[PDB]
Amino acid sequence: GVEIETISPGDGRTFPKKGQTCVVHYTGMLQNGKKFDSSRDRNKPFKFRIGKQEVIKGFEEGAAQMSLGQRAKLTCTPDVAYGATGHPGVIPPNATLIFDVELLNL
Repeated sequence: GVEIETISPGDGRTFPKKGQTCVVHYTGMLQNGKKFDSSRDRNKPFKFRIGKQEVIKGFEEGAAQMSLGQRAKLTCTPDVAYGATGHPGVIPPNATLIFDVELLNL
Protein backbone atom coordinates (compact mmCIF):
# COMPACT_ATOMS: atom_id res chain seq x y z
CA GLY A 1 0.00 0.00 0.00
CA VAL A 2 1.99 2.94 -1.37
CA GLU A 3 0.26 6.23 -2.22
CA ILE A 4 2.01 8.42 -4.81
CA GLU A 5 1.14 12.08 -5.38
CA THR A 6 2.86 13.80 -8.31
CA ILE A 7 4.46 16.91 -6.81
CA SER A 8 6.50 17.47 -10.01
CA PRO A 9 5.43 17.26 -13.68
CA GLY A 10 8.17 14.89 -14.80
CA ASP A 11 7.76 15.06 -18.57
CA GLY A 12 10.39 12.34 -19.04
CA ARG A 13 8.97 9.15 -20.55
CA THR A 14 11.91 6.96 -19.48
CA PHE A 15 10.99 4.25 -16.99
CA PRO A 16 13.26 2.05 -14.85
CA LYS A 17 13.67 -1.55 -16.00
CA LYS A 18 15.02 -4.74 -14.47
CA GLY A 19 18.77 -4.94 -13.96
CA GLN A 20 19.41 -1.19 -14.11
CA THR A 21 20.98 1.36 -11.80
CA CYS A 22 18.88 4.27 -10.55
CA VAL A 23 19.86 7.45 -8.71
CA VAL A 24 17.44 9.07 -6.24
CA HIS A 25 17.87 12.02 -3.88
CA TYR A 26 15.61 10.82 -1.07
CA THR A 27 14.46 12.60 2.08
CA GLY A 28 12.53 10.58 4.65
CA MET A 29 10.46 11.84 7.57
CA LEU A 30 8.42 10.12 10.25
CA GLN A 31 4.72 10.87 10.06
CA ASN A 32 4.81 12.95 13.25
CA GLY A 33 7.28 15.27 11.51
CA LYS A 34 10.88 14.41 12.41
CA LYS A 35 13.21 13.26 9.63
CA PHE A 36 15.70 10.40 9.90
CA ASP A 37 17.49 10.34 6.52
CA SER A 38 18.38 12.82 3.80
CA SER A 39 20.79 11.85 1.03
CA ARG A 40 21.09 15.50 0.09
CA ASP A 41 22.71 16.27 3.46
CA ARG A 42 25.55 14.00 2.33
CA ASN A 43 25.66 15.72 -1.11
CA LYS A 44 25.91 12.27 -2.71
CA PRO A 45 23.24 10.67 -4.94
CA PHE A 46 21.98 7.36 -3.57
CA LYS A 47 22.80 4.72 -6.21
CA PHE A 48 20.56 1.65 -5.96
CA ARG A 49 19.74 -1.07 -8.48
CA ILE A 50 16.18 -2.23 -9.07
CA GLY A 51 15.90 -5.66 -7.48
CA LYS A 52 18.23 -7.75 -5.34
CA GLN A 53 16.23 -6.57 -2.29
CA GLU A 54 18.80 -3.89 -1.48
CA VAL A 55 16.08 -1.45 -0.34
CA ILE A 56 12.64 -1.98 1.20
CA LYS A 57 9.90 -3.03 -1.21
CA GLY A 58 7.86 0.16 -0.88
CA PHE A 59 10.74 2.43 -1.88
CA GLU A 60 11.65 0.21 -4.85
CA GLU A 61 8.05 -0.01 -6.07
CA GLY A 62 7.62 3.75 -5.75
CA ALA A 63 10.82 4.39 -7.69
CA ALA A 64 9.66 1.92 -10.35
CA GLN A 65 6.26 3.56 -10.82
CA MET A 66 7.69 7.10 -11.17
CA SER A 67 10.00 8.35 -13.91
CA LEU A 68 12.89 10.65 -14.81
CA GLY A 69 12.74 14.27 -13.72
CA GLN A 70 9.73 13.52 -11.53
CA ARG A 71 9.21 14.07 -7.80
CA ALA A 72 6.74 12.28 -5.54
CA LYS A 73 5.96 11.51 -1.90
CA LEU A 74 5.66 7.85 -0.90
CA THR A 75 3.38 6.70 1.93
CA CYS A 76 5.02 3.53 3.24
CA THR A 77 2.97 1.31 5.55
CA PRO A 78 4.80 -0.55 8.35
CA ASP A 79 3.88 -3.83 6.63
CA VAL A 80 6.14 -2.94 3.68
CA ALA A 81 8.61 -1.27 6.09
CA TYR A 82 10.72 -2.41 9.05
CA GLY A 83 7.50 -2.96 11.00
CA ALA A 84 7.91 -4.59 14.39
CA THR A 85 11.63 -5.21 13.74
CA GLY A 86 12.39 -1.52 13.47
CA HIS A 87 15.78 0.05 12.91
CA PRO A 88 17.78 -0.04 16.18
CA GLY A 89 17.66 3.43 17.72
CA VAL A 90 16.36 5.11 14.55
CA ILE A 91 12.78 4.15 13.68
CA PRO A 92 10.28 3.02 16.36
CA PRO A 93 8.40 -0.21 15.62
CA ASN A 94 5.15 0.02 13.64
CA ALA A 95 5.74 3.43 12.07
CA THR A 96 5.00 4.87 8.64
CA LEU A 97 7.62 6.50 6.42
CA ILE A 98 7.31 9.39 3.95
CA PHE A 99 9.98 9.70 1.26
CA ASP A 100 10.95 12.61 -1.01
CA VAL A 101 12.00 10.56 -4.05
CA GLU A 102 13.27 11.82 -7.42
CA LEU A 103 15.36 10.29 -10.21
CA LEU A 104 18.17 12.17 -11.94
CA ASN A 105 19.42 9.53 -14.40
CA LEU A 106 18.36 6.02 -15.46
